[PDB]
Amino acid sequence: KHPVPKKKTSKSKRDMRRSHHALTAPNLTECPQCHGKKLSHHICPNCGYYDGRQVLA
Amino acid sequence: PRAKTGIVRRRRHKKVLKRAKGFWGSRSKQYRNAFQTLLNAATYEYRDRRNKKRDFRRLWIQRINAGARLHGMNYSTFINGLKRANIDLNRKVLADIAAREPEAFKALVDASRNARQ
Amino acid sequence: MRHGKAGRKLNRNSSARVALARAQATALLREGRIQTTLTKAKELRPFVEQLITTAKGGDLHSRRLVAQDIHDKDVVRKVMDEVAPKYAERPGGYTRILRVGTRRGDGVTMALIEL
Amino acid sequence: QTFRNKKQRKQQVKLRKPGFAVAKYVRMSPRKVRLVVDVIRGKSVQDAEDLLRFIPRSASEPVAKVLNSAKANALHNDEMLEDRLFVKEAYVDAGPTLKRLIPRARGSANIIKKRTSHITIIVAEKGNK
RNA sequence: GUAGGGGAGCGUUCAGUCCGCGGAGAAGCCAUACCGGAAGGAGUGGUGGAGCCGACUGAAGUGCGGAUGCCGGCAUGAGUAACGAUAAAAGAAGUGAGAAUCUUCUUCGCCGUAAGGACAAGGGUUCCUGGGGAAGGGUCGUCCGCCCAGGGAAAGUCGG
RNA sequence: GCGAGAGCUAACUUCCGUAGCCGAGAGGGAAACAACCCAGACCAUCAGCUAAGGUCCCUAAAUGAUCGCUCAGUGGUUAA
RNA sequence: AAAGGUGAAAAGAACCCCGGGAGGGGAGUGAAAGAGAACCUGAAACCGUGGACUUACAAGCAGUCAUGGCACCUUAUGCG
RNA sequence: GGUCAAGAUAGUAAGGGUCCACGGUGGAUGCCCUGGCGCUGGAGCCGAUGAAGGACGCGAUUACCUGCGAAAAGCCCCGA
Ligand SMILES: [Ca+2]
Ligand SMILES: [Ca+2]
Ligand SMILES: [Mg+2]
Ligand SMILES: [Mg+2]
Ligand SMILES: [Mg+2]
Ligand SMILES: [Mg+2]
Ligand SMILES: [Mg+2]
Ligand SMILES: [Mg+2]
Ligand SMILES: [Mg+2]
Ligand SMILES: [Mg+2]
Ligand SMILES: [Mg+2]
Ligand SMILES: [Mg+2]
Ligand SMILES: [Mg+2]
Ligand SMILES: [Mg+2]
Ligand SMILES: [Mg+2]
Ligand SMILES: [Mg+2]
Ligand SMILES: [Mg+2]
Ligand SMILES: [Mg+2]
Ligand SMILES: [Mg+2]
Ligand SMILES: [Mg+2]
Ligand SMILES: [Mg+2]
Ligand SMILES: [Mg+2]
Ligand SMILES: [Mg+2]
Ligand SMILES: [Mg+2]
Ligand SMILES: [Mg+2]
Ligand SMILES: [Mg+2]
Ligand SMILES: [Mg+2]
Ligand SMILES: [Mg+2]
Ligand SMILES: [Mg+2]
Ligand SMILES: [Mg+2]
Ligand SMILES: [Mg+2]
Ligand SMILES: [Mg+2]
Ligand SMILES: [Mg+2]
Ligand SMILES: [Mg+2]
Ligand SMILES: [Mg+2]
Ligand SMILES: [Mg+2]
Ligand SMILES: [Mg+2]
Ligand SMILES: [Mg+2]
Ligand SMILES: [Mg+2]
Ligand SMILES: [Mg+2]
Ligand SMILES: [Mg+2]
Ligand SMILES: [Mg+2]
Ligand SMILES: [Mg+2]
Ligand SMILES: [Mg+2]
Ligand SMILES: [Mg+2]
Ligand SMILES: [Mg+2]
Ligand SMILES: [Mg+2]
Ligand SMILES: [Mg+2]
Ligand SMILES: [Mg+2]
Ligand SMILES: [Mg+2]
Ligand SMILES: [Mg+2]
Ligand SMILES: [Mg+2]
Ligand SMILES: [Mg+2]
Ligand SMILES: [Mg+2]
Ligand SMILES: [Mg+2]
Ligand SMILES: [Mg+2]
Ligand SMILES: [Mg+2]
Ligand SMILES: [Mg+2]
Ligand SMILES: [Mg+2]
Ligand SMILES: [Mg+2]
Ligand SMILES: [Mg+2]
Ligand SMILES: [Mg+2]
Ligand SMILES: [Mg+2]
Ligand SMILES: [Mg+2]
Ligand SMILES: [Mg+2]
Ligand SMILES: [Mg+2]
Ligand SMILES: [Mg+2]
Ligand SMILES: [Mg+2]
Ligand SMILES: [Mg+2]
Ligand SMILES: [Mg+2]
Ligand SMILES: [Mg+2]
Ligand SMILES: [Mg+2]
Ligand SMILES: [Mg+2]
Repeated sequence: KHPVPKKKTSKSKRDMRRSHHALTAPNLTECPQCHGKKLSHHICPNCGYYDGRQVLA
Repeated sequence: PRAKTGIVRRRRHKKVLKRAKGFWGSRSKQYRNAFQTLLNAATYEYRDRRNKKRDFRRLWIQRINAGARLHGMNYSTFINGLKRANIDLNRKVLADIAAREPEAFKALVDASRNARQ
Repeated sequence: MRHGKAGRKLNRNSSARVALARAQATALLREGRIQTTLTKAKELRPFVEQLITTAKGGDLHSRRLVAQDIHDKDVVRKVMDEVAPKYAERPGGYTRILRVGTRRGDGVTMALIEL
Repeated sequence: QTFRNKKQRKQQVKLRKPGFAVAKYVRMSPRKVRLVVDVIRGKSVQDAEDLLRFIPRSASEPVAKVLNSAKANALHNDEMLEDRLFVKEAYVDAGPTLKRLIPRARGSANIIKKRTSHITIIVAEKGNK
């Protein structure tokens, strides 16, 4: 019992694990009603529109 | 009087480390693998120098019979026939004569063949 | 595997995923809209939607069926006397979801369920 | 243009840091903050403000407050025009490290590393090109 | 050419004497393609900001890769395992820079010879009020048994 | 390797004698390979000759010359 | 147990800017802030950002020697 | 020149490596002294008149140290 790693990992080999840790940028879009900032199939957080006003802000 | 190690050890270590250029990994950065790699590298440098003499020997020869057989005789029945042509003795890197002037290496082929008759 | 199961464990046992959907249904009808995690809103929809089709019955039987899911007599009267009659034109579209932002403690997308 | 020595130059010229601000000792792990900072890097400075309100990582908050400070210094102190601005450089480095013992099974402790970050951003005009 | 014997030497600190150098910049540090047969030594540049080289002689806590060696720092495992009982939680309202976590309301579930209450040992301000938010809290935190300040503790008859 | 005992005329066995090598011996050969074959490395050379061992291609060098032999892949695994 | 060092002098940073703060950027002081209170120097391991040359049919004690390619030119146009 | 065939050969880097440049971490190295070590030499007992060592207190504001003791960071006399 008790597996434990055998040699230390090289900086090269460990950094090439992390080859897949890249965050995906949000695909943002321009609110047609507010000024800008909006996430798709969601309300515009600033003005509250989702064709007219929804949420209070 | 105390006499601590200071400045001495870093200087030595830095000279070892600087011998490590594009050594891979911790070969270039940790002193202990740098120095250890250098022990084996000593082995290689000396052996190789002696060997490089014998390696260019080989490249020499391998061009010379390629030209020789281009003229219809092998290395063996050629460097024989120059030496049997005695005073003809130019020997050192006939390779280059075969590799650049063929008008000359053809004449040396004719000389060797005349000597073997 | 589950090739045709319908429904959600909500990382909850049998007793709780009902007492959830009952308690959430009581609040939607008591409030018109509520804001909750996007998933609970997706499961909350058809249960509340069926429950108001029960109340579209009018008679005492439908009232007592609604009562066995909704234990606050006031909300019972609201759905029974106010809302369901308002919807009696309405082939079942009684609920929509919008989904708002994404919160900050646990990073969960959240949403509105409304009438 | 060429000075007499170095004591020379320290008097005559003062080093200054156009477009640059830094948050030191931010109490977060550098490799995390690096995930989100990499999302910023080289984007037009508006997008960077735009991307950071929707990236759902906790590090977005400290990273945005640095970016605004960089935008601010480029304008107030360095008198750049802000429709040219973009993030020329951004990069996070280690800070100190708080440590605690945390008891474990059978009696042994471990040391756990609460890591900090020096998050820095450097904006410049896109009048390169 | 191993143990081993022999020879000539390099570098470090301190001491004596000499030759000197230093804010127009010293030691130390950093780069480097020069030099010597080696240990090594110089040139130039960058850094530093107050001491120091060379020669001859003397004395040593004088030369590290190892010792499951010591002290310290930092890595790998890895964004992994875990986040400490399977007694659930939901909505509205509020406060705030900021809220799944703080306050309120209304429900829900859990103990009920207890997971309610009153004492003794033991602890020592943890109590209440007003503030705070570094760290402590296994997340957050506007909250806390955490931090700051101010109050609170009453005996002829209870216990000594 | 040679000469012997012990052993099964076993053993990369053990114990004496004797020479050489390794031990402390780098270099070429034996595919790889302390001991076997050649040979004992003061330093440099993009010069030449040989040793053991080699000269079809990996892989430096005769697909050498003259007589034969084996048609088994013998070569490239023992015997009655 | 670990223990240290702004600057000659506190002149210890008024005021402005982003930020709840923390942190920073300016302006000032000072010879120096390339000394700012996580305050002399600041090596190495370790973490990063940028650049040159490279790498997605490869078998690798990580070198060594040989030759081509591409950069570069401050003991330096070379035996670099 | 355009199709068709045959053949050869470049650039992409998800991420890596060597080098360089620039920083972060961290506290070696140099310099420094407020702190030690030793030898030499002085001096060498204190207490029932309360010792050595403590406890509690004394400040406008006082947690620590220092000094002091309800006359309590001190009171009287003398000399500088
Ligand atoms: Ca993961
Ligand atoms: Ca794993
Ligand atoms: Mg087992
Ligand atoms: Mg070799
Ligand atoms: Mg020859
Ligand atoms: Mg099953
Ligand atoms: Mg779960
Ligand atoms: Mg309402
Ligand atoms: Mg029906
Ligand atoms: Mg039902
Ligand atoms: Mg325990
Ligand atoms: Mg100088
Ligand atoms: Mg040097
Ligand atoms: Mg000075
Ligand atoms: Mg010693
Ligand atoms: Mg040793
Ligand atoms: Mg060691
Ligand atoms: Mg250790
Ligand atoms: Mg557990
Ligand atoms: Mg709640
Ligand atoms: Mg508000
Ligand atoms: Mg916050
Ligand atoms: Mg909870
Ligand atoms: Mg609570
Ligand atoms: Mg209310
Ligand atoms: Mg109780
Ligand atoms: Mg008590
Ligand atoms: Mg008490
Ligand atoms: Mg309380
Ligand atoms: Mg209270
Ligand atoms: Mg309180
Ligand atoms: Mg906090
Ligand atoms: Mg504080
Ligand atoms: Mg916390
Ligand atoms: Mg009474
Ligand atoms: Mg009594
Ligand atoms: Mg026998
Ligand atoms: Mg034997
Ligand atoms: Mg031996
Ligand atoms: Mg020998
Ligand atoms: Mg040999
Ligand atoms: Mg051999
Ligand atoms: Mg061989
Ligand atoms: Mg063999
Ligand atoms: Mg053998
Ligand atoms: Mg050997
Ligand atoms: Mg020959
Ligand atoms: Mg022969
Ligand atoms: Mg050949
Ligand atoms: Mg033949
Ligand atoms: Mg000072
Ligand atoms: Mg700050
Ligand atoms: Mg400030
Ligand atoms: Mg000035
Ligand atoms: Mg600075
Ligand atoms: Mg400094
Ligand atoms: Mg600070
Ligand atoms: Mg000084
Ligand atoms: Mg410093
Ligand atoms: Mg980078
Ligand atoms: Mg790079
Ligand atoms: Mg392939
Ligand atoms: Mg390829
Ligand atoms: Mg492989
Ligand atoms: Mg990439
Ligand atoms: Mg550090
Ligand atoms: Mg010094
Ligand atoms: Mg002293
Ligand atoms: Mg006393
Ligand atoms: Mg007092
Ligand atoms: Mg006291
Ligand atoms: Mg008195
Ligand atoms: Mg007086």
